[PDB]
Parts: sequence; structure tokens; C-alpha cells
Amino acid sequence: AMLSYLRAQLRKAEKCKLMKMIIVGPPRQGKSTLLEILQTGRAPQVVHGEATIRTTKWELQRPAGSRAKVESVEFNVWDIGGPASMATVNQCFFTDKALYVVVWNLALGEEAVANLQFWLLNIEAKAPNAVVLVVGTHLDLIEAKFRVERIATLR
Ligand SMILES: Nc1nc2c(ncn2[C@@H]2O[C@H](COP(=O)(O)OP(=O)(O)O)[C@@H](O)[C@H]2O)c(=O)[nH]1
Repeated sequence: AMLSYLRAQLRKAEKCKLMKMIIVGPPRQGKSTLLEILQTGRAPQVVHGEATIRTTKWELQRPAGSRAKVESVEFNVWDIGGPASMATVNQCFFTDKALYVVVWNLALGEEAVANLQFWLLNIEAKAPNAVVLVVGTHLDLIEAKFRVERIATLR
């Protein structure tokens, strides 16, 4: 560790805050809508294409109460989808030491959740040391009055 640290100092090492973001899920779940609203904080406005892959960049400022050591973080955002025929292909794009987010529709509920195992396994097969979040969309389609006892159950 001492030699690695001394090499970092000697080789004028800089702090890299850029990281990999991957968006995963079955077709028609709101991956692009997810990325859009998270980037902008507004209701979606963009009509997104049919391309299997969409690439962009995203900066996040630290929220109030954050104890982080960085003012902000940056993500080189990949979003892979498209026809299921290329699913076997898309498996190659998963890597380790990257952030994953799986997108699924809450309205389908358990029907979607079962399928999640497939996608989840596909990440752990090629990303043992990666953090993957899983997010349910279409929360507006869940009745607010029942919402808690629904979402917790689904969780
Ligand atoms: N009402 C509602 N619609 C959503 C929500 N999240 C995503 N969508 C829908 O998802 C669509 C975008 O899906 P998209 O990401 O292009 O599907 P993809 O083919 O899997 O990439 C939009 O037309 C939205 O109507 C949500 O929270 N509420």
C-alpha cells in the first residue's frame, strides 16, 4: 500500500470522480424516462429513439447533509436495450466496479419481479464487486392509499 501511494504521489496522480453507470431492464419500463427525470428533475419531455444503446454524461451535486469527500460525482451513462434478439449480445457490456440500475414497472408487480432475477443474475455473472440498484417505475399507477402496504410487500 505504501508503494502504491508513493507511486500515486510520484506520478502526479489526480482524483478521478468519473464512474460507469449502466441502465438495465426488460423492454418498455422507463429507462430513458428514469435517466431524463433524474438528470433534469422535471417531468419528461424528450422522445427517445429505438437505438439499442444510448450514451450520455451526468453530473450529480452532493445533497444537503452529505458526508461525501467530493463536491460532485460524474457518470458516463450507458443505457442498453432494444430488441430481445440482441440480449445475448448486450450481456458483453456489463463490467465490474461500475454502478448498475435495473428498471421495472411497479404496475406489473410480481410478474416483473420474477423476471428481475434474470437481469440481476446477468450482472452478478460479470460484476461481482458492483453495486446494482433496482427501481420500480409507474408509482403513479399505484394507489396512494394502499401504496405503503403495496410497495413494502413488493420490496
Ligand atoms: N405514468 C408513468 N409513466 C412512466 C413512468 N416511468 C416510465 N413511464 C413511461 O415509460 C415510457 C418510456 O419508456 P422507455 O424507457 O422508452 O422504454 P424502453 O423501450 O424500455 O427504453 C414513457 O412513455 C412513460 O410514459 C412513471 O413513473 N409513470
